[PDB]
Amino acid sequence: QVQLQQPGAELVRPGSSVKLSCKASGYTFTSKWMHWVKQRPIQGLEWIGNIDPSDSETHYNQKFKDKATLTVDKSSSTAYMQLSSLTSEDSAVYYCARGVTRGYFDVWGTGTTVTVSSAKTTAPSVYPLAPVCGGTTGSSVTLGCLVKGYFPEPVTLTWNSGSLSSGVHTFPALLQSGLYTLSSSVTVTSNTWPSQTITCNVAHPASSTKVDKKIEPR
Amino acid sequence: QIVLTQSPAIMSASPGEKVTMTCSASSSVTYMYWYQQKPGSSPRLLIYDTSNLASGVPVRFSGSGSGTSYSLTISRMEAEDAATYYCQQRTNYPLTFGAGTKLELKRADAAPTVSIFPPSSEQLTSGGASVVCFLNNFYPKDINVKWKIDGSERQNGVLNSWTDQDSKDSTYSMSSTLTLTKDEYERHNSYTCEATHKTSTSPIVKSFNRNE
Repeated sequence: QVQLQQPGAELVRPGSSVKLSCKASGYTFTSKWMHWVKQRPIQGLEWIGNIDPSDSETHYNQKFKDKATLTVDKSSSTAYMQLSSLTSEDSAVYYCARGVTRGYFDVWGTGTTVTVSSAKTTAPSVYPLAPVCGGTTGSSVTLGCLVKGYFPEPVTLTWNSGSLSSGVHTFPALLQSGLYTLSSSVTVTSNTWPSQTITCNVAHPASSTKVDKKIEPR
Repeated sequence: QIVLTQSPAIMSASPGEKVTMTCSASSSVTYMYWYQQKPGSSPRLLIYDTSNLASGVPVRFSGSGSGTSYSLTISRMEAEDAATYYCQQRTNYPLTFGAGTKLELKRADAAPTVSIFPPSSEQLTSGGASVVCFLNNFYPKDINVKWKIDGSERQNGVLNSWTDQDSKDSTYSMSSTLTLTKDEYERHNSYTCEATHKTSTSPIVKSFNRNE
């Protein structure tokens, strides 16, 4: 029923501004309070402010003035949030939230990930990782696919076009001077490799890239 | 303006046993609110005004407390409960959250599996050389990595990324990657990644040679 849809990700340079929105349905928008919450990696949830469209009431966190300017649109149906300053401090996940009066929240939005960086959008690389020269110890062989130097997130990594998914560990990317680095491991038996073909597939929507790299034995 | 401290920070509980999580406030508080957030999903309201339960909340969650000390109790721990839990307060505007009690599912001690990979020829073409060491399937999360080049330890240029607890076997996995230049890589021969886990004092050692 109650759904609070908001766009995926926004990527804006330091200094400039962002206008976040929240498409609300499943309930009467003009009846219940709309709150905004900021979540950072390892610092916890931080409440920003809240608007009541009735009765126009706009509350703010004293630490968030005047970085955030909250406005609403009734048509159309949306709740807006403009971030004015934008610094490396602002890089976080911003959540839409419905609530009945102050000050707790019932339903949360999908969340928009905001990345404040001076870096430019760049294409990925993709590298094949092969085991040691000779043989692998045991019966289970381990293969990898290293993706180094790409901006921004995300990247969809699939093995064998989607035919291989069991025993796959995809590791979250880390920021390394403007460009991300991601790795993924796969564990299969020695009877499948290198007897059958194994290929890691990486696609980046922001750069329109499609790389299929075959792991050849050393 | 009240500071809320949730204790403990990381919870470890086995399925089918009582779970008591606590939040502590700086000063007197009238009503408390709790929030559940599963990995890769939006948070949701669990308990409101301390005691009462939100719609859609399974019958196993309970809340109580007063003034400064408040508690969320799970009568019987289930697999779909492994999530981060957050404190929430009013009557002091803000309107602040707690640190976040991470409820992590319990598993019988697991030993890490190590696979070391030499830098690819495609990267060595560019001038860079990244040695990747995969640490797969281990319990618990806490582990130590030690990169040794020809015996000597290296600390700068090391990248370490952990995964969230698996839904099937409930084990952690991390990726250790040391980045070096083509000049720095070819000056030395032996490259070792050591895994120091709680399961065994003896480090799990996987290494290779450059000239071979």
